[PDB]
Amino acid sequence: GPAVGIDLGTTYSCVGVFQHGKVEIIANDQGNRTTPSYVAFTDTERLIGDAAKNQVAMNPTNTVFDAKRLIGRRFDDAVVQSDMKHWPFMVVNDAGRPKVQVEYKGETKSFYPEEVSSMVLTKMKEIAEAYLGKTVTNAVVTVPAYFNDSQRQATKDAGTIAGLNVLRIINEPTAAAIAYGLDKKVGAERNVLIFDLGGGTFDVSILTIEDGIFEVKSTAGDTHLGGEDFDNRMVNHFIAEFKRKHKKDISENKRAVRRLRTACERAKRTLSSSTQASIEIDSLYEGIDFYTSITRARFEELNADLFRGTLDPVEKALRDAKLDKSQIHDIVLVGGSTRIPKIQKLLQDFFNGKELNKSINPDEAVAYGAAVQAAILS
Amino acid sequence: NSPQEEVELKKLKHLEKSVEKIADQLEELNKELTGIQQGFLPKDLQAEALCKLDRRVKATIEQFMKILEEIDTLILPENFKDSRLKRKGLVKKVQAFLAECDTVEQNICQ
Ligand SMILES: Nc1nccc2ccccc12
Repeated sequence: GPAVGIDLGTTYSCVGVFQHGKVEIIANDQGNRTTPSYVAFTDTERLIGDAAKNQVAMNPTNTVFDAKRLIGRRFDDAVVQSDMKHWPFMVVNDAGRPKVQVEYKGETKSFYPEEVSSMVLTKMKEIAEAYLGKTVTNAVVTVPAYFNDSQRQATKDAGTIAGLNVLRIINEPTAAAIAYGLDKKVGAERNVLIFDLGGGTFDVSILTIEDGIFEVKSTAGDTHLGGEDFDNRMVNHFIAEFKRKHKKDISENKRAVRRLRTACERAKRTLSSSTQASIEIDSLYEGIDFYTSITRARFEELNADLFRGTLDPVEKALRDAKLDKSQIHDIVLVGGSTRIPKIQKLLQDFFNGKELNKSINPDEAVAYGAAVQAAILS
Repeated sequence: NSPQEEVELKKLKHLEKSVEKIADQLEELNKELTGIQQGFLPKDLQAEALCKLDRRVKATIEQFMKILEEIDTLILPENFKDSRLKRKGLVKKVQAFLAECDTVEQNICQ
């Protein structure tokens, strides 16, 4: 078959194929255009993707994720030790290198971060072969622009273990820029800002595109800021609301909190197309039916500091790239969270009314560009 | 009795159908829980036999939770009374099964 483009994301991975003069984003066995970067180990089987995530509440200690936060890193890395606090699975030292420790088929087994990412890449290869009805070997794999030599080689090895002929390792902001054909655009050098808010992380990059050649001028952003923070502020709002309305604290009923969280996650998404969102959760806590609403205006107020805080790395990137905000030729939006109208408004207001590149699905933009590069390299 | 209500009532019939399928698994686990308690297995072996049912009880809990999350997506207006009654009774049934699921958890891996 042909060459494919893979976005190997922290939480969700995405695969694309360029065909009939357009990039097609390949859906998985469960019909999803993004596959969770999850690997579960059980008494009888090893699960990858959606199957692995569907049983995460059943087998937390043996379901691995966030391997991208560990890939090509040392065990004593500041990033490694600080993220270990939040993982239900074990991260162990193996002569300076981190390994993930799990119980698999009754025995204690350890795996390197790239061995886990290779299981995730084998899945994306399979996903592409299941759609195309052809064998897939050639692939373009994306990595963030701040990834070092070790982090890049680890990702390259994850493709090698997965049985892929990695045509190129390219930067995620470069891929997003290729998706909008900012490198085909005529004229002098183009200074492009990439605003990546999605996949549990935030990354602002400044590129230079001169006659097809890309140059990374600066990288900024919060590593642990995403959609989950915007959900929390809605969950807190509702727990406080249920307290005022019924004088009950639902915060200790795990199932009730999960029911509110799932409804909040959906209500957030609705507020990108609608101005109002409605929630109806029967017998939420102690037989009390929770019938409520949340306006776009309210959601924006609850996340006001967080949304504004996305401009700090935009300013820090400009300072480091030695450029004025007026000197930016293009702004690209990537990651599910850029869908929020307030995030788009604040960034457009900052850039004195400049139109953002937002037509291509923000979740799929990096895979789109990777799929173009895979077809270019072939 | 609006036609648009039949769309919502059909969704609830499919959700109710799926609940019966999970309720059948809970009943089989109950037959195995009672099966070990009043069985031929030795005292020490029983503790292991009971705890081996832990993956399935958590699987049954998760499925009932995913059903609730789906019922929680439905927006049933005040006029749709028959749909709000079906949604209340199904949520109450799933929550009574979840209490039975918790009872099984209390009797295993102790
Ligand atoms: N509206 C919105 N905000 C954040 C993430 C999203 C992901 C998918 C659809 C909509 C989303």
